[PDB]
Amino acid sequence: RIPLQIVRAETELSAEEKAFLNAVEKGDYATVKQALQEAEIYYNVNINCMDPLGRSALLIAIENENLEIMELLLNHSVYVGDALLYAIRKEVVGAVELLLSYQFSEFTPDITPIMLAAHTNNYEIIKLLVQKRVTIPRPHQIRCNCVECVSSSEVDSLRHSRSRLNIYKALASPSLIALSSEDPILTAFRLGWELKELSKVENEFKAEYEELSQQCKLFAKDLLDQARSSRELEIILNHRDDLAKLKVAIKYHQKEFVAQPNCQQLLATLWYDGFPGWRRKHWVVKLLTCMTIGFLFPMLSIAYLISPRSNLGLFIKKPFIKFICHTASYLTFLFMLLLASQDLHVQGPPPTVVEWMILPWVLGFIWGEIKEMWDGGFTEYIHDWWNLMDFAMNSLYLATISLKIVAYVKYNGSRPREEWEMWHPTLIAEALFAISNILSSLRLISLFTANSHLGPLQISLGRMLLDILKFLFIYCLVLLAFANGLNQLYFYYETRAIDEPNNCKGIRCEKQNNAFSTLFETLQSLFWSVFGLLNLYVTNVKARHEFTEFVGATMFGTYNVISLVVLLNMLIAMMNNSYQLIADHADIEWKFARTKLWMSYFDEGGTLPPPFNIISLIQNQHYQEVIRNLVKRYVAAMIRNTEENFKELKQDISSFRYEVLDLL
Amino acid sequence: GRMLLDILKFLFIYCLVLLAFANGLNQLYFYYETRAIDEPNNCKGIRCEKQNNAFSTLFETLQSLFWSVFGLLNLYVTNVKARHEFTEFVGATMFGTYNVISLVVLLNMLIAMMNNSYQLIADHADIEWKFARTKLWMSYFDEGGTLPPPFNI
Amino acid sequence: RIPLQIVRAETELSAEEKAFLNAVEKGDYATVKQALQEAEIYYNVNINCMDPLGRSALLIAIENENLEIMELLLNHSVYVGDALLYAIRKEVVGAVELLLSYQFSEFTPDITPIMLAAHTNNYEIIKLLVQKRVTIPRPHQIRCNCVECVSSSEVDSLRHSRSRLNIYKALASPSLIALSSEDPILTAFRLGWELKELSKVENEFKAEYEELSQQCKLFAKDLLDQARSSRELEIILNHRDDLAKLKVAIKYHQKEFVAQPNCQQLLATLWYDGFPGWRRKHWVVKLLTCMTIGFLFPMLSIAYLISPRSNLGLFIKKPFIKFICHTASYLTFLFMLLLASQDLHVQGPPPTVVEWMILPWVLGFIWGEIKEMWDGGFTEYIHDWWNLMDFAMNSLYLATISLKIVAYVKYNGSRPREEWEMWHPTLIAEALFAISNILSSLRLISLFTANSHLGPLQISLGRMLLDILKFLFIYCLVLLAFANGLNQLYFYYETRAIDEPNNCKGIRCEKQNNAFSTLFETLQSLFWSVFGLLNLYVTNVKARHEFTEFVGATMFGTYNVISLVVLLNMLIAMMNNSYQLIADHADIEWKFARTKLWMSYFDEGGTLPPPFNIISLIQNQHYQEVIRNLVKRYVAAMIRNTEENFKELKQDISSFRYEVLDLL
Amino acid sequence: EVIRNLVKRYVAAMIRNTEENFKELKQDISSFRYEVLDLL
Amino acid sequence: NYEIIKLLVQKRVTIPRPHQIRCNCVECVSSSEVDSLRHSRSRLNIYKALA
Ligand SMILES: CC(C)CCC[C@@H](C)[C@H]1CC[C@H]2[C@@H]3CC=C4C[C@@H](OC(=O)CCC(=O)O)CC[C@]4(C)[C@H]3CC[C@]12C
Ligand SMILES: CC(C)CCC[C@@H](C)[C@H]1CC[C@H]2[C@@H]3CC=C4C[C@@H](OC(=O)CCC(=O)O)CC[C@]4(C)[C@H]3CC[C@]12C
Ligand SMILES: [Ca+2]
Ligand SMILES: [Ca+2]
Ligand SMILES: [Zn+2]
Ligand SMILES: [Zn+2]
Ligand SMILES: [Zn+2]
Repeated sequence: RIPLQIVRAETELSAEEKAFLNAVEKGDYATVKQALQEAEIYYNVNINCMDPLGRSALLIAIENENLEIMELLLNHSVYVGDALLYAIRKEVVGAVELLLSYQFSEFTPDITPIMLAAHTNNYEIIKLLVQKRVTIPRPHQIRCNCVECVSSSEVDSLRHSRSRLNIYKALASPSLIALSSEDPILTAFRLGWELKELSKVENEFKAEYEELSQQCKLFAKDLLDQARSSRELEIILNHRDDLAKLKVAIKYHQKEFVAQPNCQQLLATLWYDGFPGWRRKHWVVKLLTCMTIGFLFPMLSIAYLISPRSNLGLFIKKPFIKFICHTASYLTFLFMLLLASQDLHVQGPPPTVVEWMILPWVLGFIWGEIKEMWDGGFTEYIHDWWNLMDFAMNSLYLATISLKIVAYVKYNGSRPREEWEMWHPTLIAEALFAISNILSSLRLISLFTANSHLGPLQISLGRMLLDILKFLFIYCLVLLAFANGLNQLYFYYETRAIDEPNNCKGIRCEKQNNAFSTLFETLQSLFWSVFGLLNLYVTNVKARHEFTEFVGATMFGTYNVISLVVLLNMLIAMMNNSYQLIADHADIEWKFARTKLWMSYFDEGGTLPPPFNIISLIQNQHYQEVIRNLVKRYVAAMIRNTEENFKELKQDISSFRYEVLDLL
Repeated sequence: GRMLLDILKFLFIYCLVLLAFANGLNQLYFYYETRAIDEPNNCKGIRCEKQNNAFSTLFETLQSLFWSVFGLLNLYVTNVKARHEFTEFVGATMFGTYNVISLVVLLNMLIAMMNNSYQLIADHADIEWKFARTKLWMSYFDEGGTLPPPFNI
Repeated sequence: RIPLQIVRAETELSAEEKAFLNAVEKGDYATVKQALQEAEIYYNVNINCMDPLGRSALLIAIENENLEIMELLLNHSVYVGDALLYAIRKEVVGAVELLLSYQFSEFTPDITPIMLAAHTNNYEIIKLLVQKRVTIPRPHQIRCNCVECVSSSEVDSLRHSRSRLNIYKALASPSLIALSSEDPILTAFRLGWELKELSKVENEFKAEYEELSQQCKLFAKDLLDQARSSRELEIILNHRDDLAKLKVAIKYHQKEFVAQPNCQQLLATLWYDGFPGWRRKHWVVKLLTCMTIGFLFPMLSIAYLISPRSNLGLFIKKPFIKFICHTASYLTFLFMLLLASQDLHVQGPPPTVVEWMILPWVLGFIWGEIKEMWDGGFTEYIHDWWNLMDFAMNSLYLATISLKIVAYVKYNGSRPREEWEMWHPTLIAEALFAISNILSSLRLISLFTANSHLGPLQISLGRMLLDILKFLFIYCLVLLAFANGLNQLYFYYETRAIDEPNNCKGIRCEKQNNAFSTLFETLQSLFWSVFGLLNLYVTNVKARHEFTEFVGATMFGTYNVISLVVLLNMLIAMMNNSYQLIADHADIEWKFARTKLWMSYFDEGGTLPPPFNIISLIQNQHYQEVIRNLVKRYVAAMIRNTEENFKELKQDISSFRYEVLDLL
Repeated sequence: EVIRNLVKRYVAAMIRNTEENFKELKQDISSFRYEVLDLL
Repeated sequence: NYEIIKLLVQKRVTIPRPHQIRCNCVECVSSSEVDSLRHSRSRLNIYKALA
């Protein structure tokens, strides 16, 4: 038998106090008034007594939305501490008004009335409290190192984090941004960015800051949604303190704001500047138009070079035409790259016709990269993540040019390639040019963003490359482990190349041999074993060491089971899970990426593709009027868009019953 | 670590099927076992350049069927010097049945098992990692074991 | 401009009729009574007038749960047709009572009050209507061919199917089975089975019959759940009209009823007859006990053979001990099968020691199979789906024995195997024995049901084999297509075996050749190409027919892309989808299969494993009392377990308001 | 005729098939309370 | 809402006809160039009403 008692005892109520609290709960005004008037004279009932749940008479009256009993208790001067917080959390406007006109707590000490109202996101109570001059303390820098911040963190790191989270919950309230904010959209953008940075910094409190940032982004998107005309939309997007605010939204990674259907419609209308009816056209018509504009890109470039002010000179400045011209230029460059591989004994030969036509494109690519670096800046250049591949391409092309020049000025004779040096400059130049061709042909992935059916796919692939990068670390660890083991076991039986059947040593011979004789060769053997191109007889030695052969073959089999069976299916499961997490947001991400791609063609700089590139207070008032209209519409829409309801209904019915019984 | 349990569950059935087919192929092929001297390079087994005697013994049959999962077992091992075409076809069809059961059925089945088991850990992955990392942190809170090897001796 | 009018016009109401209907809707009793009394004299208002929604005054009064206005309208003799159906569908007991005491329709003509009450599954109204002698028409046979059924189907196949579905919805009601049913559990079982058969037969109306059968199964499971003691449970399971009703539930595939935790507890208590505390034991203790009982299975079998009445004679009759003994016997059989492969030039040799010890096991297996066929019957034998593998094993073993006998009595000399005939009886016997060994070793899959961690897995694999069978048809179609094509292209260049390097022809040689020379060899080449064991040089001919070689290689590549890339990943997706559909029900399916496995060991027949096998009205009254208790408990539990509620609240408030205003 | 029957049946079936409800209930209760207090 | 829709259809009320999906009249292009947000919103509202 387990005895049950009250381990943490409290002060029980008397019979009269319990009767008074029950009368307050039932809403009987007459009995409560009589009890108060009698407590004034006899002092037999404590009006500030709690209940077994901790609520007092005032808290019970607030929870039941009984304004009459609330006012009756307030007129008798009951304890009122923290009652405003309970009235605000209950989201009852009349109670808040009555408390503005005049121990254990469910609210933390740092909670203030305005902060709690912002937490509740109730426009009425927030506006009530903002009518009075109320103020939220300013949060310090995300990485602030002042004496006050470190002192508060060392004294109490739980109180400090809780206070910061409460302040950022108050500031991130959509109703508190609709009011008391000069620019709600820019405030929402900055607040979302700062909350994302705090989520990055605060690891434990990450989900809350993430959801607050997402709430701010959704607030900005809904504010943009309330626009009802193109004039208002272009006033919003072009406000600067064109498309300045849209560029700011792109800077703060506001994907929901950018992917707005109206914003995307405006961007598409700007994108097809020359063609007014591109939206309603057949597939064959669009294909023929694109092919015709692409085949005429040198004519358009030359017309822009000669006279920019003409029917053909400024025709390339249109964003879609500019994109088509750049794509056609890159396609011709890749076609010449394909032609390049179509005497070969010359040591350091002069460049051929195809290479002489390739050189202008390489120079134009390098000049365009350095011009983008000089104009846009450094951070914008490194934020692209495609300028890395462009830098690799340009560096490899420059190395190819340098090695070609060196081999031309250091060699004159025509010696057959069979007796050339392994590190001959021509060979290194050819290898670097082949790698550069691979990279240049792979550079066409960035054009999948301009397509409707190839954009979300590319976004999904970019997002799934992160799971592959995560799996690559563990795969490489296992690979290094097994390579070290097999090398340690097999390096004793290394044989010279002359002893091999065809003077060939390694796994790239017809008969593979010395697969695990060195660390590098062991790494390559275990890499090629993933694809099955490593034969099983490589785990063999000429000596009759059957135990060593079996141990090596079993190491090989263990590596096969770990990589091909465990790691590969594990990576498949990882990618399968990661893809479903992008299925929903694929369209918004693609629209943001395509918006960036479109905005990249809106500038006057870089108009000519290679190789032709080497040859005012009314605004603020209009924006404020539009913002006022948007705020009104958004407040109305959000207003238009449990047991407490039934409890309020029961309280009303009981109060009406008691007053009818008293009247009759 | 949580997906290794599904692999351990699949390993039992895979090993049962492997033992079954190994016993069958051994029972069928152990009559045609040839000495190592008769082999082209005095090498007997599946680790030679020309694989031979792949199903001549239970151990060698197990290893041949293990390596057949990764495709490193050539098809001409299901051959005999005699003109027993029926026996050769029956052995090759046992081999093909084992291939279909393991590579096609069992492997995709294991993939589906791991795919289902991963989604069941997606939600609780953070809490499990935080518990494991808490244990790792508490392991370094003690005075014992302060000096790493070889300074501890 | 699109003009909008009333294409299907109706008869509009007058002002007085609309006012009367509005007074009925608002619940004002006085105005409605005055309107009725005035319509009696002046005949100015039609009391049977509809509304723009088709409802009359009586229907409006029923929908608002206004019993006073309902009775007032009934006393004035308003039209009452089909009002009982609306009162039943509304699930208002008082309205049904008032209508029992006394045009367009929302109910089909075949709907009757008792049928609609059964559809609503309302115990109160169903009992009300069953108090009166009410009757549901009997549905005919699922495959009935009488004149009435075919006549009704040919005259109106929509009315007939609807009537059948309504009748089966009425009969499958849990409340209508709680009442008016001698045995609710057996009725639920039979009804679920018949609804499943109808779902199989009625393809268009499949989901409805499936959900009705599932509802009946859940009703039976919940009736079993209401048991509160082991006595009641064993009374239910052992009722026969032991474990007779449990065997009936197993026969009707009642997986939810079988997998009941209490039923499974009783079955486990019966399963561990000898061990009372097997539930609370360590892993090592259970393992040692199982190993000890398995190593002593011949002693237990011999003790049962000599004296069944002893501490060891009847110790094997315990179900768990019997299962352990049979498993140990099969394990020893497989161990001897493994020993079997451990002079060989004898044509038709006599059996060795291992085969002489194997023969008793084979004879015992055959005798056990034929004894199961003779005892259980034919349908039960073919329902197992494992007796197919047992039949294959026994047929192959019998063929092995026959071929061994023939080779022994037809050959005496010792000729080396190299010069033996291709179809020598010894070779066929050895091949059949190897196939039999494969099948016998694969027979251990059926023992995974007895394990907790291996049972649901085996169920999932059995359920995923159906998707593989579905994919096999399309794979074989594509395989046959490409095999026919490659054969048609390549059969001209077939070369003799002597012309081959080692007198070897086919793909099983060291150098593969003639891979697509015949239909059979083409099928095998394309089969082995799935696993990559078919080399690429087989798509080559000695002649310089480069076009033919390229066309054949491209057929091969197309087949590779279709099978390995498309079909294989498609099958992976199929199995991945099919597995999640079994994840939820895996435990119940495993528990049903394990219950069947346990019940298989409850019989006296087949006690000895191979090779030792070849050497009363109180019951119904108790069951009825238990069933009455269960029905009461289930009705109470189901009773314990939208805009119409708010509409009823508003109607009550408005009626009270009007009556208060009239009184004052 | 068949289409008219179908339209009637569909309208009836669709008719047969939040805070504003509670607000309407509270409004009705408050109005009844005020009118009772005024009458008494 | 069937009741209110029928109420308003009792009076002769009329919804403007949407033009062709690929219409190229002067009115459509003028409305699209003047305000492409108001035009799309009006078309969507008309097609929500008709559907
Ligand atoms: C696929 C194999 C045969 C290699 C072919 C290389 C190129 C000829 C392909 C590869 C990627 C293709 C590009 C993928 C994406 C687009 C976007 C597309 O733009 C649109 O979708 C129209 C809508 C718009 O951009 O306004 C223009 C064609 C283009 C450049 C494609 C042109 C043809 C490209 C360059
Ligand atoms: C896995 C490789 C090495 C082949 C081994 C073959 C056998 C030695 C294995 C294969 C399947 C195993 C069986 C799988 C299932 C079970 C159920 C198990 O029963 C239980 O789970 C205890 C609970 C109960 O049955 O009451 C008894 C062991 C047994 C027969 C196992 C015994 C060992 C078996 C026969
Ligand atoms: Ca760039
Ligand atoms: Ca059987
Ligand atoms: Zn600070
Ligand atoms: Zn009939
Ligand atoms: Zn128009």
